[PDB]
Amino acid sequence: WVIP
Amino acid sequence: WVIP
Amino acid sequence: SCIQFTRHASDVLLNLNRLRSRDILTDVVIVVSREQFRAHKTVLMACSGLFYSIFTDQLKCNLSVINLDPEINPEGFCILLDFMYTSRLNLREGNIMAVMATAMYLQMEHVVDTCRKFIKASE
Amino acid sequence: SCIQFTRHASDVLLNLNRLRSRDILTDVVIVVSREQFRAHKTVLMACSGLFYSIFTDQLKCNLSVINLDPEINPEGFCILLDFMYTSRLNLREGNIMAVMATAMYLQMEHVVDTCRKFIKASE
Ligand SMILES: CSc1ncc(Cl)c(Nc2ccc3c(c2)CC(=O)N3)n1
Ligand SMILES: CSc1ncc(Cl)c(Nc2ccc3c(c2)CC(=O)N3)n1
Ligand SMILES: [Cl-]
Ligand SMILES: [Cl-]
Ligand SMILES: [Cl-]
Ligand SMILES: [Cl-]
Repeated sequence: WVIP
Repeated sequence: WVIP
Repeated sequence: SCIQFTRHASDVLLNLNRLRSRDILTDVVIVVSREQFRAHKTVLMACSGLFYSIFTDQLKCNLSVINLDPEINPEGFCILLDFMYTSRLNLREGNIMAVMATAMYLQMEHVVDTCRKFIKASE
Repeated sequence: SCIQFTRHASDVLLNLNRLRSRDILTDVVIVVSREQFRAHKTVLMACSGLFYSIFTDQLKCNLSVINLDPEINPEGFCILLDFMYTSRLNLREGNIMAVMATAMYLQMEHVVDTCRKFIKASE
């Protein structure tokens, strides 16, 4: 999971 | 396009 | 010896979401405590272990309406349906418990994992 | 303020290809010079400008069989159908002309672009  |  | 187009899967998902937003070729209604959500069976199956099991059943595969367990929260389902079609999860302090419970019921393992991690950080 | 799962779109496409391989919830047959290819209308639309136009038509959206132009090569179509469900294109010296012509007819702009580039390098 990432900060888009 | 890439070489997978 | 194949070549691969990096953005292809993302572009496919973006177009599937465009079809959902315009209600094009949707083939099922998911009922959650009287709230109704239109979607594509194939996308639901591709994202959820529960929908995969439901639509591979020789009788349920033909149903146009699926009613979820009454304990399922419509907002938690909505957030997860949005994630299915976009890869984006609107995870917030006020919804994390409902999102995790819905993801556990829908069998969306990666969502359950990030919810467990975000809850553990707050304790 | 959403979080994003990087592999989600790829995982969705992988599951859609698993459904295709097991012939689960396929809803159309594409006929190419008597060769037949089963697929999901939504995936075909998501990948091709031609299928997008066909299945948004109020009459053609309901067809279970679509016949392609007799000039379309079945191997070129097969390679492109594989690309639609995997992001992988089996582009070879012996098939590049048939793949490019099929991609132009199907309106798959990124495939047409890489075919033009690979042909230009050989001249
Ligand atoms: C297992 S083979 C397979 N073949 C096709 C499909 Cl459409 C499918 N979907 C599916 C099954 C289980 C789970 C998910 C999707 C998400 C998750 O967390 N668990 N699985
Ligand atoms: C244009 S809005 C839109 N909305 C939903 C879908 Cl399913 C869709 N598909 C589509 C249209 C045109 C093209 C492709 C897919 C691939 C390509 O090269 N051209 N388009
Ligand atoms: Cl029904
Ligand atoms: Cl997930
Ligand atoms: Cl028909
Ligand atoms: Cl393309």
